[PDB]
Amino acid sequence: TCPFYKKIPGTGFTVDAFQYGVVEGCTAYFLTHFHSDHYAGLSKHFTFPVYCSEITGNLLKNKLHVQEQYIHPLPLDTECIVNGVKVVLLDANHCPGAVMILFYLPNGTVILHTGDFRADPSMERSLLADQKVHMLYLDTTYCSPEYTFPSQQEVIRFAINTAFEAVTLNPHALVVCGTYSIGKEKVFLAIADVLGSKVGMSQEKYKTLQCLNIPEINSLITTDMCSSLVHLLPMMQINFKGLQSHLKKCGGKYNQILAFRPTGWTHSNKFTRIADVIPQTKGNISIYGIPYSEHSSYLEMKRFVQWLKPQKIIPTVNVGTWKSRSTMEKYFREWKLEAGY
Ligand code: NI
Repeated sequence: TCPFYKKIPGTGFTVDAFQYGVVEGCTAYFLTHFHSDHYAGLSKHFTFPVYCSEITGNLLKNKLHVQEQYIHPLPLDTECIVNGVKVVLLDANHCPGAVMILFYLPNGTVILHTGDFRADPSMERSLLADQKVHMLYLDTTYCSPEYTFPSQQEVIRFAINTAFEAVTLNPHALVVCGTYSIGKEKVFLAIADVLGSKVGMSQEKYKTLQCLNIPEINSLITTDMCSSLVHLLPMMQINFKGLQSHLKKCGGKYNQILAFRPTGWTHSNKFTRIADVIPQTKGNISIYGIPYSEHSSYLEMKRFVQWLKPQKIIPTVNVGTWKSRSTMEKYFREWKLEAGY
């Protein structure tokens, strides 16, 4: 059964609700982004209307085989009528194709569903500037002050400089980057660009990247591993055993691996600066964990919410424990008392 925080009152609509079967009263199923916890349940046998971005639509059609007649892509930043209700999709600054959804209810209420997002000051100049929001359905993944991490630009600066130094010292080093979902493509794309290489990967991952509308993509990626000195591998293979095994396959072309594991936050964030990050090393293999986040930090979240001044907040992450729910409610009340709404 579909939980309450996935239903939009006063409409026939659900958000990210595909794992509950036929939801009673649902006339349109919205999908915020192509991450498996959110699409869980979709397939070629789905026969209800799915509303989403163009990019999410490409992924539904090619990767999950959902039939074309049930895929409804909408442009961003554009007022659209869906089953007699005005909606707008906004860029969520998460993975490719990820949106927030603004719903203008027939009774006058306005609702924002963030999906998964990384809040940014640039959102204060979207179509959100123009009117009041009564209800906010909020991505609370990192809603606690301990969750600090650097900007995505600082993280990429660290990775490019680390890779370029290593391969310039040793032209026979291979760089490897882990992946297990869409998102974080700038990590491997930026490193390959500095090195003058395409990114090599499996046929399955190439297919996924080809759905993403990235400019000039044919110039940046390839299935021919031998021509490439940046390889992508599944995240599970980013360990000493998996990487040893990979270097054997390369036919003595390389004699060293430098590997990157993009994570979210880890408790080494509570003490160390990005500058000061060090790898795990065994022999000719070094592995860097880098904190490249596609979710808001606590401070970015707090800034957004204090600017939006919603009348009510419904968290969509960390909702399963009483301690989590209580902690989140406390911070929402501090923020409201501090800013005066
Ligand atoms: Ni996500």
